[PDB]
This record gives sequence, C-alpha cells and structure tokens, in this order.
Amino acid sequence: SGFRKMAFPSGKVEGCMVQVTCGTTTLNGLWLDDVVYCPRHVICTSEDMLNPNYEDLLIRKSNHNFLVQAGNVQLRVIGHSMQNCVLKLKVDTANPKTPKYKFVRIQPGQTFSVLACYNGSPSGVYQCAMRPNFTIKGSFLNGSCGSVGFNIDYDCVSFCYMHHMELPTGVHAGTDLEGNFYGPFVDRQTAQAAGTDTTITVNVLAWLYAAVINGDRWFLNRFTTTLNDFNLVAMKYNYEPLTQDHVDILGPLSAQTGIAVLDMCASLKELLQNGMNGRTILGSALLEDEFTPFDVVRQCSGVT
Amino acid sequence: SGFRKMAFPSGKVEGCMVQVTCGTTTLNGLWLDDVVYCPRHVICTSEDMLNPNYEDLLIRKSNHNFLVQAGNVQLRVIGHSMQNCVLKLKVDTANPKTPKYKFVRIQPGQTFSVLACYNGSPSGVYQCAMRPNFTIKGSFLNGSCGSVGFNIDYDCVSFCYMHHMELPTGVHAGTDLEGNFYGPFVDRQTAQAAGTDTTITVNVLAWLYAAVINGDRWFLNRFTTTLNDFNLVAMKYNYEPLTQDHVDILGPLSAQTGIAVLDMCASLKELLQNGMNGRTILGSALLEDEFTPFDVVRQCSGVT
Ligand SMILES: O=C(NCCc1ccncc1)c1ccccc1F
Ligand SMILES: O=C(NCCc1ccncc1)c1ccccc1F
Repeated sequence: SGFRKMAFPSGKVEGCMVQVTCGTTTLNGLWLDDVVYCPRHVICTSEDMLNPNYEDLLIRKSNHNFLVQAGNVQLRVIGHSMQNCVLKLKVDTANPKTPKYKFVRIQPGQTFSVLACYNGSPSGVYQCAMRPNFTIKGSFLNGSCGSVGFNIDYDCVSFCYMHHMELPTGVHAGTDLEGNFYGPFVDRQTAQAAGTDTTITVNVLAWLYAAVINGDRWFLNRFTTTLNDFNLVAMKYNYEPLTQDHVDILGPLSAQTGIAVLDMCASLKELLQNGMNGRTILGSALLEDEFTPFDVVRQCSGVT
Repeated sequence: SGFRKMAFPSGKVEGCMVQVTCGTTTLNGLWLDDVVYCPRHVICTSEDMLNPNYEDLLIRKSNHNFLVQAGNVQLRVIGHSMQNCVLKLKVDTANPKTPKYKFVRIQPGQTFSVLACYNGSPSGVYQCAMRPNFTIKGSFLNGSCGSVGFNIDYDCVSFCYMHHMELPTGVHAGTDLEGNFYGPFVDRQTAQAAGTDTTITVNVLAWLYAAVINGDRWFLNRFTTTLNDFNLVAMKYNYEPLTQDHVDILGPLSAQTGIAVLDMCASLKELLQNGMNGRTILGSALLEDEFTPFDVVRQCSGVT
C-alpha cells in the first residue's frame, strides 16, 4: 500500500565513490576494478571551460597530477586515458567493494537512481529519468560532477549516467560510462539550450495503473479511445506519441487491474482536457512521468 | 541547482537488515551489535492479530523458534525479550557492519529515510515524514514489517521508525526502536482511524525558500503578514499553527534569500487563497511539506 518515488538501495555504489583532484578542481570518481572513471573536465580551470581543447590540456597532465582518494587513503595512479568525455585512471589496487556491474546507455523515459556525492562522499540518493530532450532534472551543486546514475538487477549494478554539467536553465547533462553525452550536449561552458521537455506518456499510464492498484480510482471514466485519437491529444499537450510497443509493455499492469490500456488512455485524455479540478492522484496534483512500467511492477511486487 | 526528494545513502542500514521468521511469519529485523530488533507481531498468526495477548503468545516461543538469517547465514539466538511492541533477539555474534547509531523518537513534521525491505533484503529507499496525525505515507507490502526509518549525521545513524502496520486507509503506523508506537496506534487488526492529516507549515515555508534559491520565484508577492493573521489562514486550510520557534528555525533560509519569514508567510497565504493557477513550484502542483528547514539547508549546501 502507498506508492513512493523510490531509489535503489545505494550501498553497492557508495562502495565505489572516490575523490579525484586535478590541480584546484575536486570532483567524484567511480572506482570499479582497477579503473577510476571521472569527467574529463577535472583537468579544466573555470577559464579552460569556455573553449577547452581536452587533448591539448591532457598533454600537460601526468599520472601523479591525478589525486585519487578512497575514504582517507590515497590510490596510486599508474595510467590515464581519455575515452570520449570521461577519463579512465588506472590505479594499482582493484576496488575490493567492486559489485557485479555493467555499463548501459539508457533511452529517454528510462528512470535511474542518482547517488549525489561531494569530495567522494555520498550526500543523498534520489530517482531521476532521462528526459525526452536528454536532460535530467537532478539536484547537483558544484563538486557533484562524477556522481553516477544506476539501476540494480538483484546484485548487478547497471551504471547509466555520470554527472558533467548544469545548463543555464538549471537542468543537468551528462554521459554514459563510455563518456558519450546524452543528447547534443558538450562539456564546454557555452550556449546549450534544451529542446521541448515532453511528458513520458507510457510512464504516466504506468503511474495511473499504480494509482488504481493503490485505491486512487476517481479519474477512471466510462470512455475508451484509439492510439491515433489519443496521439492527437498527446501531441496537443506535448506528450510523447504512444506506440503499440508501449501498449505491449503495459500489458502486465492492464492484466493486474483488468483496465484495457486504451481505456486508461481515455482516462488520461480526460485528465489532460479537464485538469485535476483540485484533486490529487497518489499525492500528486500533476501527472507523474518518472515511473516506468517496470518500476511500477517492481514497487507493487516488492522485488529485492 | 534543482531540488529533489532526497533520501540518505542507505548502505550503513543495508548492513543491518536481516530476516526474522517465527513459524509461518517472515519479516525484517534490524541487527545492531548482538541484538536483532523486530516487530513483536512476528509471533502472531493473521488470526492472532484480531485480539493478540503478546505476553501469552510469547510464553509459547523459545529462542530456537526465532529464525534469524543475515544474507544466507543463520544467526544463533541466545535470548529474547519484549520491549513495548518490539522483540529484542540476543544473538551470539555482534553485527560486524554495525554503524555508529542512536535510537531517537522524532516529532511530527520531522522527515526520515525508509529502507523498504522484504526477507531481510533491501528493495528501495525513499523519504517520509512523521505526519501530524502520527501516520506515515510509505510504500509497504506484506513482508515489509521491520523495515526502518533513519537519519544520518555524518557517520552516526539515528534510527527513528520501524514499520509495523497498514491502516484500512492505506497509511502506515509504526514504532520507535524502543517499541513505542507513534500516535495512538496498536499492533492489532482493529478499527484504527487516523486524525486530520494537517500540512506541516514550517516545512512548506522551507520548501518555498528552496524554490527561491533554485530560481522558482513567480509566487513571491508584495505583501507581508503577522503570525496571528497567517495562523487564521493556516487554521482555515488545515495547516499547522506557525510558532515563533518555527520562525527562528527558518532564520538561516531567510538570511540566505533576504526574504523575511513573515513575507514568505504572506506568499504562502496568497498561494493558499488563490491556488497555483496551473503553475508549478520545483516541479510540484501542490505545496510540498516533507522537507524540513534542516533538509533544505543540507541539500542546498551539499552535506555528506
Ligand atoms: O558553483 C556554482 N555553479 C555551478 C554549479 C553546478 C551545478 C551542477 N553541476 C555542476 C555545477 C556557483 C556557486 C556560487 C555562486 C554561483 C555559482 F554559479
Ligand atoms: O498482504 C496483504 N495486506 C497487508 C499488506 C501490508 C502493507 C503494509 N504493511 C503491512 C502489511 C494482502 C495481499 C493480497 C491481497 C490482500 C491483502 F490484504
């Protein structure tokens, strides 16, 4: 009973966080096996960040210029390389707390947990989604770069995000753990405007199913619709188009509630057209879109 | 930049979660030093729960009837006792992962992190508040009892909540780690209705300060008020009375923004009277009350 914005337990990731300092810049690194991953902008002065040539700046850096601290113990850097927008610092000690892990590149609308860190130390954990414009709406201050986003599948941590920057609009951009930015963003202090932050329709529908499972049912109506009709309304309200693939993904929730996906679409259509009228769904006055169908099933079934 | 509902990192608590089985009932226990704490209702059949005499039911239980499993290793129970509504199972092995800890009894309006567990295994972490009616709005399924609520102060875990039950209205009740229920609730399957779930005014004001710090400023108005005038409006809207103690607690946020507490009260008064008019504050269409002033300062300053 009840439905919360829920993060994965963070312990397995806490065991991987280190501090990386290059000159006067301190941020976070991820220590897996004998490699520490961090944003390549650790090598930049705030001045460098206006138009950095990373290959040229990196030539001036030696292994001994990368200070890596795990708790209050220094790690020995025996190699460094740049992969896209991350540095890989090879250290002489494998992290003894390395969990089973994968690097995965997520799609827009997929959710993940962020372990916000400063100076290699965990401050908090929260749940994010990759937005359709490839931003995330995080909570990050100076020093949080290198904080990571992840999912867990029982005992395997899938790392999907590393924090790199804040856009002038206070939204966040970063990379996968291969160093490739999500979306069109670059690690330079320049004009980078985000595109339309559309609503993740399939996630909203998942969350309406979660609401019905948890006894919030007032928005259920007498109507149905078609994908094409629903999509006309979605487009008007800057919702993502719903595909048959999304309908298929919602099948288990439909079966759990006995509410046909297209009937739930017709409920969502009325909520878009009519508003909430001062009512709430699962404690929200807006339609929540940062739960995936998989998240709803996981939280409604108590997976560990 | 940005502001998220943020939980404490959970690793230190993950290291304390065990499974407790008595007959056919499995739930979670908290293993600190050589004691495992769990809800006393572990000894009840669902039938027992209608009118349990816990002293009488416990007479039929021996140490060897309490099965305690830490990961896939059995712990040896060498003593048991009932303290209020918790059992303390003395085991022959001190938890090697025991963090620095305290047991604290929180006040209504105080927030904490919950590590939701099943079979002694962590499923997720989320942020809660003790409601003014001494319920919490959690996310708990069968098997989640004994899951705990906590705060961290650097390296010391203050445990404040252990999950015991779900009211017919789908809200949650539990104890401190001395086994005393929050509010009037009992560990019996009976008629237990919650009182008014009033809004935690001081937390709303904290969150409006968080909003201004993070650039959401549209709701700032030209007005001020007095505690007495504000309180007339609070009472009308089922908000908690604001006290001078709350004004004093908001002092650092007032100083950080240069917005007098009573000016922010006048902004909140207009939001109550006028509504949001389809606008959002920090991604919310309602006034959020599960961030304390301490939470806002912590998240806005990046404490680890
Ligand atoms: O440090 C600052 N801004 C960068 C914050 C940031 C957030 C998220 N990810 C990366 C970096 C700052 C501090 C004080 C005053 C003005 C500022 F601009
Ligand atoms: O197991 C059930 N309900 C108790 C859940 C619960 C939640 C939170 N804290 C303690 C207990 C249940 C399962 C299937 C059908 C009907 C039910 F009632």
